[PDB]
Amino acid sequence: SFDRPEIYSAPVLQGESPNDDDNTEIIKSFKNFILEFRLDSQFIYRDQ
Amino acid sequence: PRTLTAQHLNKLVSVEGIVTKTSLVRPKLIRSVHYAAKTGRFHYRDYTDATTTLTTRIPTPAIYPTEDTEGNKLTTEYGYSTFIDHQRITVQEMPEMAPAGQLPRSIDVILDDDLVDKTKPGDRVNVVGVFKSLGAGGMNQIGFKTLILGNTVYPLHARSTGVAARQMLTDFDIRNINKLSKKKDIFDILSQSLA
Amino acid sequence: VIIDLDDILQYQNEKFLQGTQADDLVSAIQQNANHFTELFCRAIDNNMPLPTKEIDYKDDVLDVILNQRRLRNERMLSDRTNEIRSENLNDALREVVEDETELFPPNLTRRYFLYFKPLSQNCARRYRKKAISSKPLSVRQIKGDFLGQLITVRGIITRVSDVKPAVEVIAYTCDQCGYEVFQEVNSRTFTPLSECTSEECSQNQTKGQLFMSTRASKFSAFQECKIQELSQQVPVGHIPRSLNIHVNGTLVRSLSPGDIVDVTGIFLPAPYTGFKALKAGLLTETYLEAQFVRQHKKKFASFSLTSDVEERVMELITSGDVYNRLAKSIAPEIYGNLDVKKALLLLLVGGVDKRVGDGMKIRGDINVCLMGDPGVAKSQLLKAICKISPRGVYTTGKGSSGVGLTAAVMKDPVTDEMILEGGALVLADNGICCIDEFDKMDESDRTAIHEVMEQQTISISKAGINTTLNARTSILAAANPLYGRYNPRLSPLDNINLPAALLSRFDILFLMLDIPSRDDDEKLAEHVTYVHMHNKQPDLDFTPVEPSKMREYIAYAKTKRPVMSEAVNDYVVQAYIRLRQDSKREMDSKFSFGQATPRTLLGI
Amino acid sequence: LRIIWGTNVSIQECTTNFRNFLMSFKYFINNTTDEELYYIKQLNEMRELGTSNLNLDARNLLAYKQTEDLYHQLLNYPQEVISIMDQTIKDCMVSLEIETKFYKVRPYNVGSCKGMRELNPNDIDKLINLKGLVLRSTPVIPDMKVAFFKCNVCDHTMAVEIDRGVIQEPARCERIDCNEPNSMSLIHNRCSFADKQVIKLQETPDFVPDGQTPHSISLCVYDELVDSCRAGDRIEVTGTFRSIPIRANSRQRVLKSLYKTYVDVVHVKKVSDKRLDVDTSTIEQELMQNKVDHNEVEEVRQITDQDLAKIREVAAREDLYSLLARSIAPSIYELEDVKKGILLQLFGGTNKTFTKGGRYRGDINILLCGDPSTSKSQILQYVHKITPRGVYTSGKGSSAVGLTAYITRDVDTKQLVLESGALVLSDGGVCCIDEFDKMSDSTRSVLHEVMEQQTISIAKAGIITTLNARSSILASANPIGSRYNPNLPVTENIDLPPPLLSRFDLVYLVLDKVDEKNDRELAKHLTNLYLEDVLPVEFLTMYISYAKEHIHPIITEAAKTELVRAYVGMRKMGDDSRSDEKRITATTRQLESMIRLAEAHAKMKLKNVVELEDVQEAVRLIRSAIKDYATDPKTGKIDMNLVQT
Ligand SMILES: Nc1ncnc2c1ncn2[C@@H]1O[C@H](COP(=O)(O)OP(=O)(O)O)[C@@H](O)[C@H]1O
Ligand SMILES: [Mg+2]
Ligand SMILES: [Zn+2]
Ligand SMILES: [Zn+2]
Repeated sequence: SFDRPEIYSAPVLQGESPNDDDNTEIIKSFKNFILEFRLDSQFIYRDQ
Repeated sequence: PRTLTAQHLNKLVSVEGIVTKTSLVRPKLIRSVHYAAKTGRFHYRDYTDATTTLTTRIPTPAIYPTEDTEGNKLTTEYGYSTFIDHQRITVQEMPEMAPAGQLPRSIDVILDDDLVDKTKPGDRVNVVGVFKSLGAGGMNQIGFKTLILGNTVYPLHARSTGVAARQMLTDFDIRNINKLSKKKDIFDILSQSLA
Repeated sequence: VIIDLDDILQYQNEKFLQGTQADDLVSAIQQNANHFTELFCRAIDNNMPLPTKEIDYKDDVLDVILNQRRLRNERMLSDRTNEIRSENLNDALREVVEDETELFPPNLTRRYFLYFKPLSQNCARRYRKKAISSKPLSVRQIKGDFLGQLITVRGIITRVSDVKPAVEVIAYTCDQCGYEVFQEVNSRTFTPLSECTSEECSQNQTKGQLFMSTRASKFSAFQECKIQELSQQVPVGHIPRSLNIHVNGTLVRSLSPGDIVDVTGIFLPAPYTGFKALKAGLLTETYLEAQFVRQHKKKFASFSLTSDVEERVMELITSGDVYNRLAKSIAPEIYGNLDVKKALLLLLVGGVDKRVGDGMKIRGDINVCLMGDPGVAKSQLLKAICKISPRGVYTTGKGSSGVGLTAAVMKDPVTDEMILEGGALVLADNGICCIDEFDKMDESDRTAIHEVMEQQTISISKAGINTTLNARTSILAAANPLYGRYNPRLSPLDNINLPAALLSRFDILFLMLDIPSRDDDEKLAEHVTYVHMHNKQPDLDFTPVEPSKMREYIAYAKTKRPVMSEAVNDYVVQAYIRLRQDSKREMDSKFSFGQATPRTLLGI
Repeated sequence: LRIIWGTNVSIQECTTNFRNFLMSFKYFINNTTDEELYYIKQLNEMRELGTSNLNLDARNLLAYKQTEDLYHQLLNYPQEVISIMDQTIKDCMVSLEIETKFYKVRPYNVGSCKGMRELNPNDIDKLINLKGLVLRSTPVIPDMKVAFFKCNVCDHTMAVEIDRGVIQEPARCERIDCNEPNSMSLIHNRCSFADKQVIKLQETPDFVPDGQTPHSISLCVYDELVDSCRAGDRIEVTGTFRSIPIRANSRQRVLKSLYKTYVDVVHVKKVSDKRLDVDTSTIEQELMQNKVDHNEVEEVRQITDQDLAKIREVAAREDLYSLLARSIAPSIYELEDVKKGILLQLFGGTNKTFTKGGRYRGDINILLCGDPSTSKSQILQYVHKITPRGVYTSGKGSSAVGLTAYITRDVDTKQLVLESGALVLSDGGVCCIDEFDKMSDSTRSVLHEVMEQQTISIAKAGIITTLNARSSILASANPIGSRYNPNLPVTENIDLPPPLLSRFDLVYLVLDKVDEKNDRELAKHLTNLYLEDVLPVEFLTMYISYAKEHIHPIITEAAKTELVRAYVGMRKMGDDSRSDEKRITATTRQLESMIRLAEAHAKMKLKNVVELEDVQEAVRLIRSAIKDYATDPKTGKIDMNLVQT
């Protein structure tokens, strides 16, 4: 009469160097774009 | 066990014989209680089987809950659940009533809860209960599964056997037993009556 | 960490004299004990002091990884706080960082164990409470009402399994991402993972392959013990029953076969393992989870001289006369026989073992044999000496024959290994063995006794066995003369069945005859009839030392090794010369059990 | 200070720390070898000899201040430390083929520890050492390293490397032209394999806690250390402590939570200072195979020339025979005649091989009859512990099956295998049978063939073959009744058929007499031991091994004359007292006994020539053992007034 076992994780090491067409790199590049891209002197998308 | 046939199924019977083997008393789970640390609430469930009600019901095969109605993980509370004990015994015809040189006949008795540890192997016994047919005898795809659901179990005493003999003493009996003592020839009267 | 509930009771009764409020924590710990392990475990992680010894090169392999992981933990929180401050999107910052990051959970950074110590009866009788926990119980009395509770048992240990690792959390390493996956196991069989379950691998189409890292995994020390009922608890006419006990952590290697113990455990269910055709409902099996072990007879090895052992061994000696005092403290209901009991005490204490050089040994433990006519209380003495010794076994002639003495080959249910099960001689190692009806044994059984008394090892060469058992045991034996009574018309060796070579190996041989004497009989009868009327011994100017206090003094005595000088050597040489000169004239006329030998000098 | 994750190791730190020690090591101290640069001689001689294995003792490092750290680190992370230690060597070697040859280290002095069963789960992946007796070993098992794949549509062949046990099978052909899904097939005999063997060891620890029955352990030896251990060998092994999960059954991929334990062996030691060296006469072809296999497991010990000079310096001594007899058992106050028999039993006779088939061996068999309460029992124990291979048996505790062979079920593979018995395990050693007179006629039957031809023939279900049992027999028997009775003949005092008594080379009657100056000396001897010249154990064993190894004695005509004369004289005696079994009748085995004892005495003192003194000493010993200098040849009685201590 026991319970449900769990699976969990945690970062340890540097894996293989990242290919630029990786999904996570795409997500990170698009997150940089959101908070970085400027037109004039106003950061349009963060404000939006 | 020899004269018990298929025309007595579904009736209350009395069976005589000798106990030949008993099984280990095991717990049976009825109600299980749980805890959710994300909501502070306790949940329960019920379980049942075919050997607890004398009439046929439509089965309900419920499952063991590990998860909440939202997905919260539940801890199992072993001390708050309810368990009821179980045992099975086999009966056979007594050696001094059975036909000589012939193989013996036996019957299975199911006992639960309070009647679970009343006898030991090698005892003369009388059992009363319902002679039940169970399951489907291969018609979903030997015959039917037959057993007795015990309600009464009486130990009996016989010559050269491990079950003792005791009688209930009436107060009238006690009065004679105590009256006899004062007379100072108790030893002689009791001694001369020995065979 | 051993939690004592007698502490919890004092704390809650302190929160009642001062008048504050509290909760009944003891009963909740008692009736649902499996949750409070984790409640306590995490409460103690929250309350933790700091380390004060910089990790060095003399520290365990486990501690290196445990220390490393906490540094790796704090590094990522600092890292992400910096990176969050970078984009400039002191309290909500913590709640953001907490959720944004992945850390090692508490379990893979602990290193301590937590057990519960039952509620003592002495403490429960002071504050007026009823201790369900320290009450012992048989094996029959434990029913389905007792599942999930904290209970104590009384029984005798029949089998103990070796120590093997039990996996609790398996560790995996992914080469594609560099994360670490931790799988939980709580069954007897599990299925290993194949693909990665990390966040990165879970997102990207390319998913790495898992490999097992043995060192990081979570392992526990596991043992399984069988416990049987005592004779005085079995009903009339029934057979004794059994039960299973589990042990984890630093509580392993504490129970050994043949011990009488009281075990504190948590009664928990397991899945059914019987026949399918005989299954009706949700049937389950039971087992016990060990937390605290008590032994009724403390072993001599454990002896460590603290200040209360000082106190009572310091009173024992202040009254002097120790030799006679503890010689008459063996079976104070048996009349007479002081010289036999003086020899018994010395067999209980022992001697000195000598590694002479070249790794050759001399035995330093004494063997005693008793002969006599019927009804002189030999068996009662054997029973008593088996009750006083920490390890000691009582056996009768023909009921213990063959593999019941030496050893047997059986397959281990738990570890699936071929083990050797010990007999009486192997259960009494570092103890006293008591054999009754010595003259009736088989020749095969007598050869083994011969070997054990000479060199303290048993050699077996049978199908499937070529080994040598290590058996350090002292022998106490009883035997009747061949014709029932002693015939002084016949020679001394004509009255004893055993060969003289066996009797030449016993250090001291006592002959207990029954010659009717009118005067002594009235003093023996007085004692016996007094005993049957009062359940105490008849002497009011003598204190019988309790068995525990005798065991303590014997252990402290056994922690000493005296040595011999030259002046004492002269005496022994001179006495041996005269004894050797005198024994020959007695053996020539056929009026001795034995001619003097070097073994008599070793016995002296 | 880069630290490898999960460890405290810095690779560069340890490599540089190790090369200074390897290029400079220090240490009743000499000035020839104890104060020279040690390890560069070891490396140079290695490369000169054409060798690949360096054997690295361990406690060397717990003194030199730098590498102390490395000792603790080596006893905790053997995997990572041993790869650092090899790169030091192949760097150090060219610093002094050596660009394509691989070097290895083998630690063999890890200490402490107290047995396998005292180890906890926190000792996994650690280095430990073991001692014990070998019982079984499975045949070689092939282990795959590189696999072979063929494309069944294009015939392009690929090779893959095992990575921590797993093989990656390509899904698509690699050819740019033929790109098919799932076209790769495995050809088993084109793959590269390696060696694996499993040994079972009976552990013999020093500390045995109360009530431990013996158990068995599993050891895995790979590559070079294959067939380096044989059943009956007492060995010392260094290795790592592992664990592994097992599958519940063949059909399912499910595993069991309780783990299984074993040891990965790195070094094996088959020598001891305190025990004798194995008989090279019985392992001739294993020596040849070891050289062909290039395994540097050393079987015999090294002899320097100072020690060999000592050997002849002592061998020149006038009282060599008394000195050797005295140093056999330096704590058993006893007649030197008894000890001399054990001394000559150890040397053994000359083994002779005919080139037309037909083998003559030189094993000596001794019986120790006599009163109880003597020191016979200690002699057997002492001889058990000085001989390299042996088993100790009781009288009424043995079966024919337990002495010859048997079939058993292996709990690992669940199949039936053959296992050795007591006498076959004692091949080239001493077997000690205690209480020989208490043994059944069925069990005594098997000893006839071992005492005649030194073989055993088994015709059982599964095996029909002849086995080699080249063992020495040392037996002790109990006299009938309380004591030896001088008034009766010897054939009436020992419960053994008179024909069996003649198969033994020496029969020792140990008699007890009451005499005041013997008793005084024995009592002083015993009491001196409970307080607080002879040859120590090491030198005795070294001398005996040297003699047993090199010299080989051959007999001359002057000895032949005396041998024939002595045999005829012995037979002519008691010619009338043959019908009545009063004395032990003389047979041809006594002639062979004289031959064997003369050869053994020649081997002692390092001669290759058996002269007349040897035969005279042999006959003297044979008569003195049976106490023929006090026996009345008509009645068979001993005058105890003439039996002097
Ligand atoms: N000296 C004695 N003192 C007290 N009780 C005795 C004495 N001698 C015999 N008995 C009693 O008589 C019985 C003798 O039984 P047992 O010990 O088996 O004797 P034995 O060993 O000689 O056969 C026991 O009940 C014992 O208590
Ligand atoms: Mg008795
Ligand atoms: Zn991954
Ligand atoms: Zn292709």
